[PDB]
Amino acid sequence: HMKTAQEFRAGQVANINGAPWVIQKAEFNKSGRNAAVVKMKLKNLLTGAGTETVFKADDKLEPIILDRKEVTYSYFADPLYVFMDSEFNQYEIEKDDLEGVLTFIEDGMTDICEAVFYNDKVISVELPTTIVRQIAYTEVMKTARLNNGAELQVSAFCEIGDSIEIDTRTGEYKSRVK
Amino acid sequence: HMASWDIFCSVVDNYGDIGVTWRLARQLAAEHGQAVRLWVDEPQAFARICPRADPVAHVQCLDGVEVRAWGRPWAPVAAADVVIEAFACELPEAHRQAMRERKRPSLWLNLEYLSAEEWIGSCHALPSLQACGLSKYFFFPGFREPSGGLLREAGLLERRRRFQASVSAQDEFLASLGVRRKVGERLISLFAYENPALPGWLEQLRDARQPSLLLVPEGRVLADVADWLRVATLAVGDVHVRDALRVQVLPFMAQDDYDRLLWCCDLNAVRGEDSFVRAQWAGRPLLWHIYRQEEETHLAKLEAFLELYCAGLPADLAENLRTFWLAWNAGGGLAGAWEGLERQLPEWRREAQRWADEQGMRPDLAARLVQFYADWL
Ligand SMILES: Cc1cn([C@H]2C[C@H](O)[C@@H](COP(=O)(O)OP(=O)(O)O)O2)c(=O)[nH]c1=O
Repeated sequence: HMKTAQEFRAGQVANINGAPWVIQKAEFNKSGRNAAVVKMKLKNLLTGAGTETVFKADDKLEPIILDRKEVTYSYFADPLYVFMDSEFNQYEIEKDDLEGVLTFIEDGMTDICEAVFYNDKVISVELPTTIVRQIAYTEVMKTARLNNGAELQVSAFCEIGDSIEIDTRTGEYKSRVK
Repeated sequence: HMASWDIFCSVVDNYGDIGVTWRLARQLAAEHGQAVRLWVDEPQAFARICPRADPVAHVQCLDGVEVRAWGRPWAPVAAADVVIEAFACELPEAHRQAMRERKRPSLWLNLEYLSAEEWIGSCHALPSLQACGLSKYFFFPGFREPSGGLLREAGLLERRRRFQASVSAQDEFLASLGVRRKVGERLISLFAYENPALPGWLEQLRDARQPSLLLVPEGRVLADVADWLRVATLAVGDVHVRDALRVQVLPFMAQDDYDRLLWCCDLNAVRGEDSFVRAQWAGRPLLWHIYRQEEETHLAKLEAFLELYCAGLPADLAENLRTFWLAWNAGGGLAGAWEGLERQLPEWRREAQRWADEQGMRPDLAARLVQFYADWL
């Protein structure tokens, strides 16, 4: 039950020497030749301590699969983000625990997210594997921008105001509506 | 205190893997009194940059360094106080277990590749949390802070200034290589990979107004020079004249003699990472053939150094520099760029000296490794 360090994403948890660490931020960097480096911002899930670690892209870590519960986004308080489940329970999440959602977060977001729990305590929120975003600006593929300002490569057939699908595990274009 | 250091060097290709680790190993023994074991899996490559080395010996002592062949299969031995896997190579599994069976487990360091990109600063000196509890950190060389600095021997720039200010010292060294510069000749060294832009540049040196002496160490670029010279074979000691261009083939020399070669020339064409830095210590204009990577990853690394290196340059000199290096690493098209650089060679030289002297004020990488280990105890 081991995973490659470059396969981890924000919001996931790894078991490192008996300590459960939540990954608040994962960044990929290409070093020399074919080598690569993954920098991680971690937070201990029992003592709360935070640390930064670095791995080879091929290094193997033991993930920890956690409970989940469907949740949706409501508004942005300061400086916390509030999420609500199907039973109108509020979940206030810090900005450091939402680096996976912040890339495609939008006002009035209709996506059905999943809150990651560690012993009945929410630690992060994950977007669905596929999301539907509208293109706010654009000129095989070309550069476009979404309503929240993010930049990603989309199909050249797309235009202003079209609907596209995004794969949140990669943050890349998937398809578009006719 | 005298601590033992294991340095594992995997020669993937070329010579920069063993060049950097040998330079580091030699410096930890000489000016820090450390015990060093240099493990290299391609002893033939080490013998190329160290002529005194025996390429067939399993172990030999050179300049206070214990150089061992990295054999396959690996023979288990005791681990040193510090274990360095250079360039993110993979340690032997049995050696990682020897690192744990000690009163104080070995300090584990990954000496990463050299890059001028900003991301290496946030990763330098960060821990690499191991599932076994071994204390591992990544060590990034760098041109700016924060980083691990650059490899620089004690008194290197002082010896380079005394050498360049002595006409007799420069002529005596060149005479040891069988080289005599003609009056008014411009000296250029050529160390690169297979470069399609080379013949176009040689044509400009051939048709130029000032004569040039191109000193080419034996290597991969010789086939391109021979094709341009239109000769079948180029051997060490050959001298060919093409109008204002003189081409002489030099032998692959010891690492310290390669320094003195770079110190003699007005323009050093270098490559990789070690000779790239060595040309910077020379305080002379530089031409960099960066190691090509997939998906044009090296272009970001080339631009990152250029943006940092061209900070003190005037705008027109910085533009000619970026255009030439880009053409030097991505197909010909450096005609007008070379004409612009050739006109401003004195000014470029003065800025190359300032860049070396400012870099020379930063503590060297070997000293940062010792301070890192001392503060880690
Ligand atoms: C040309 C030459 C290089 N060298 C050394 C300098 C450098 O340490 C090494 C080249 O390493 P480097 O500059 O990193 O480039 P690459 O990895 O592509 O080979 O070879 C010599 O020792 N003698 C020489 O004559």
